[PDB]
Amino acid sequence: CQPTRFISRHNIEGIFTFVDHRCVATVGYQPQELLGKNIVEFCHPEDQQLLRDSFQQVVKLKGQVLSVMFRFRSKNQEWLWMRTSSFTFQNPYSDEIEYIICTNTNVKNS
Amino acid sequence: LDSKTFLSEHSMDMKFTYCDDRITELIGYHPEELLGRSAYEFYHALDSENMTKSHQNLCTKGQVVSGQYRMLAKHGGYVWLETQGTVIYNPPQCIMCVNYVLSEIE
Ligand SMILES: CS(=O)(=O)c1ccc(Oc2cc(F)cc(C#N)c2)c2c1[C@H](O)C(F)(F)C2
Repeated sequence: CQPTRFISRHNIEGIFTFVDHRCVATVGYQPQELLGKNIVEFCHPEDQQLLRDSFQQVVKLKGQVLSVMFRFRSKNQEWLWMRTSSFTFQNPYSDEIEYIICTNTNVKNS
Repeated sequence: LDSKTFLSEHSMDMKFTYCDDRITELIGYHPEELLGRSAYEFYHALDSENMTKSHQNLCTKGQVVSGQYRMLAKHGGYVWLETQGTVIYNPPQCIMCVNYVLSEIE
């Protein structure tokens, strides 16, 4: 069985700037319920800081993968465990600000 | 009543741009640590869809009473509050919130 997972892109603050529509079946929100909001707003109070420090670190790691586990509030208001694997991308023909590519998977905490 | 009422100001995306110091002796937060952050970071999960609805009412009507919601206190537990929100437009520039603390802590 394939895990449910969706792709998103964020700015360095954490704001969703792109959402893969596989999110409907993963967390039950439509893409536009995600777009423009920070990922920290769907996150469990106990895990918000770790997620903030994750986004801060992802940019210092030379575009290598950073993984984080946190509880994400589905459109049902249920806490789902997510593993978000993230990395920076920065097109080297330019000097535009790097952004963050995330893969977001519903995993088991056990 | 009065010593349980504080003002906050928000951008149209719900981030704090200002908060009365009074929020310290009631909920624990320092105002400075509040700015740049979505109010959304702070609602209890069970009030979240309701606040979203009030926010929609607030943007469409221009003034709303939130009805009852819980805010994650600074040092654990949740405080109940009721807020009156008012959009200040100029000639939407910001949201003024009058925030009344219903309960003590948890
Ligand atoms: C929905 S409402 O009543 O206008 C409202 C209430 C609290 C609101 O923010 C606040 C202010 C506060 F002191 C504590 C909390 C919490 N938790 C949220 C907001 C609103 C508006 O959405 C807003 F954008 F201005 C932000």
